[PDB]
Amino acid sequence: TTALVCDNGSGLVKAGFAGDDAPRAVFPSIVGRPRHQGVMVGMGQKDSYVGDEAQSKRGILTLKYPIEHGIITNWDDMEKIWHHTFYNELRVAPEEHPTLLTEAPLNPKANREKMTQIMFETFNVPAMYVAIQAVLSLYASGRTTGIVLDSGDGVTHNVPIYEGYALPHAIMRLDLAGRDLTDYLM
Amino acid sequence: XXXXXXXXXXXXXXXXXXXXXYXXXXXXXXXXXXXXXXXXXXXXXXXXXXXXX
Ligand SMILES: Nc1ncnc2c1ncn2[C@@H]1O[C@H](COP(=O)(O)OP(=O)(O)O)[C@@H](O)[C@H]1O
Repeated sequence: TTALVCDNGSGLVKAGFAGDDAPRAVFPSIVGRPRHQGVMVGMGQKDSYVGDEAQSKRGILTLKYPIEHGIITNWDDMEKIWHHTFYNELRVAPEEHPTLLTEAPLNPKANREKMTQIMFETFNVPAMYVAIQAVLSLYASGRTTGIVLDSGDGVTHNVPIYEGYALPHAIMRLDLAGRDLTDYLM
Repeated sequence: XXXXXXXXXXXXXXXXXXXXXYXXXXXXXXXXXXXXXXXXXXXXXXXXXXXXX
């Protein structure tokens, strides 16, 4: 068999097997729901919408945003997102691969514990891991030492990494990411 | 010399022709007892609110 990785670095969400050059496709992690009485009786009512489907559908939908400050706000919504992503894009079953999780560093245990709890229970999945952004950033950039700045959709980072080790005291973590900037924009 | 069919029919007709009386009687009287419900349209409001904040 084969091994599969979810990116849950915030913004559009990235998922792909080991060894593909780039993830198959990517989704905002918008979540949105209806705003108005449903008045085409012909329409099937679906009460929650996600992804480019929503990105099209947006106007009467209204958004919820399931990650604040890199902290994922509402678990069951995530579960909706996650399920959708597997089945609709990936055509994948939880047994199929080990799965790898992508985490803001230095943030509350709860995200660890519930994430794992859900994904081992709700999905049933051979192997699990959660990994800190900077490590990946080095591996891709291929210099065993370094310091990384990556200010995504979500909380904004400084980590020096020396070759082969962490300096967790060294590390700085900031909620300055582009979303809040954008809301300043208005 | 009289009060007659002719005059009574005149009155009848005028009655029929007077729109103001009959329309006012129906619409204005019926306008007052207009409304009682916990609207489902407002159910939408409440649900949205739930989703809102
Ligand atoms: N073309 C672009 N130019 C500049 N910024 C962008 C562009 N596309 C997306 N972004 C921003 O980059 C971020 C995308 O999320 P991401 O960087 O993956 O966050 P995270 O680090 O949490 O994964 C968002 O802040 C988004 O607004």
